[PDB]
Amino acid sequence: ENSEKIKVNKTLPYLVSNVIELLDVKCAVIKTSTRQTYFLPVIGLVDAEKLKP
Amino acid sequence: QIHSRKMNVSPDVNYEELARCTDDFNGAQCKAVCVEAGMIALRRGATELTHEDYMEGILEVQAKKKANLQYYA
Amino acid sequence: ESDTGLAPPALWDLAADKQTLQSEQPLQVARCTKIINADSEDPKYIINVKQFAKFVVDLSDQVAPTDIEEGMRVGVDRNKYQIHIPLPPKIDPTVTMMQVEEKPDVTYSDVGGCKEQIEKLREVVETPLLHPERFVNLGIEPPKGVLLFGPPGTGKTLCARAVANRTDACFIRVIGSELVQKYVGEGARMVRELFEMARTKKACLIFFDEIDAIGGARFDDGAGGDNEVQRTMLELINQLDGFDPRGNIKVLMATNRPDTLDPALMRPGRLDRKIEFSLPDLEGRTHIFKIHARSMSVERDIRFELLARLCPNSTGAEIRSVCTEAGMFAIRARRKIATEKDFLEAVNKVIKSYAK
Repeated sequence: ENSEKIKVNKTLPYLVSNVIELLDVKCAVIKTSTRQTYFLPVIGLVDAEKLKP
Repeated sequence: QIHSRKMNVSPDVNYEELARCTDDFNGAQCKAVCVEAGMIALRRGATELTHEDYMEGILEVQAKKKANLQYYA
Repeated sequence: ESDTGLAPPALWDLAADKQTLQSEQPLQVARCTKIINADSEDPKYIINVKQFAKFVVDLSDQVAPTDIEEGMRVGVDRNKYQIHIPLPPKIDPTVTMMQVEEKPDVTYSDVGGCKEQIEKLREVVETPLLHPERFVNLGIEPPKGVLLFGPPGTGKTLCARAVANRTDACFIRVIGSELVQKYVGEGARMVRELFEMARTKKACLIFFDEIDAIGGARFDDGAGGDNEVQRTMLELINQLDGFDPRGNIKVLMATNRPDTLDPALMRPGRLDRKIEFSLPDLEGRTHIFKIHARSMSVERDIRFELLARLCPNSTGAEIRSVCTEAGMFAIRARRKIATEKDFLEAVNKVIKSYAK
């Protein structure tokens, strides 16, 4: 039911960006392709230890 | 001999005469004579090659560089 | 008052009642973008707006994922950004506009003196079209592309026309700057369109004039934001080989600059033979004087050797310029024919002003 629910919320149209950094007090800074900077508490479906700026 | 392998060549071609007459050439220039000597044979319509073709192929490369500087006796 | 696109009601009066309402709510609105790349077995297409962002969207079920390539103006939804029916740039007859197939008004005797390269152009053009026998029996593949290079206006256009009226079948001249377009990926479609619709008919000749513009110039060293000449150049070297399994149609290029030289073109299978043009010794010059005097009113008691002796280094556009200038000397007075001394001033006017 969860893998169903992840699939339904999984839309197709995506947006490219650029990873700036990574923190823990997990936390990652996103700079999009519209020159817009963002920040999250939690990254998402991929881990924190498999990415890089 | 390698570049002439892919074409129809009469087997009466001495490589002593070829190695003797070829001086200061490289692989590009030895190929270039072998292309020209075949096309010279294409002009007269023969299906074979001789030492005469390659001597004409050699002379066609530099196109007979000779200027008599006329100072020198 | 204003106009705002009006007309008297006799043609749009019946159009304006219920057809406008069916072009609003059923008929949607799409946008155009560009296609960067693609993926295999799954679309996942990356699309840029160049003004908004780069989007990763999917095509609709109205089109098949067959003709959607990199660099095509496609229809984009407003909500889901889905790819609607793509749109072509220009339709239809852009090949006939450069393929006139018309008998040109050039005598075969219009190029005299450098007959050696004309016989070379006789062998390369005419013999694999009509005498393909000695090529089979001996075992040399016939060449199918020759680059021309040297001083400008030496007779490049003259010799390329000398083979044009020689067989009189499907002559195609390509302007080198005509393929320099504004849109991203415009000529490479036209190069696909030229190559397919020329391989349908046999005995056809295609000439590339001034390949300094698109035929492998600087491959990509000055255009670092547009990348159009290179993509067209990569496409034409791609479509020339591979998509030519033992063809019949010959492709010739000409350049002024002997620098814009691709070694990938001189790979055997694209371009093999070097034919350049050189300056006339004495007689090829005097022949051109005999060409550009017979059409005008000159004296029948003057010679042309003496004029060519005054011109060591000269091309046919220069020789044509002297005849026009010596033409104007006869018009300066009330002379209805041309005398020798008007030619002598025109030599001294053209040469001894800037050349030497």
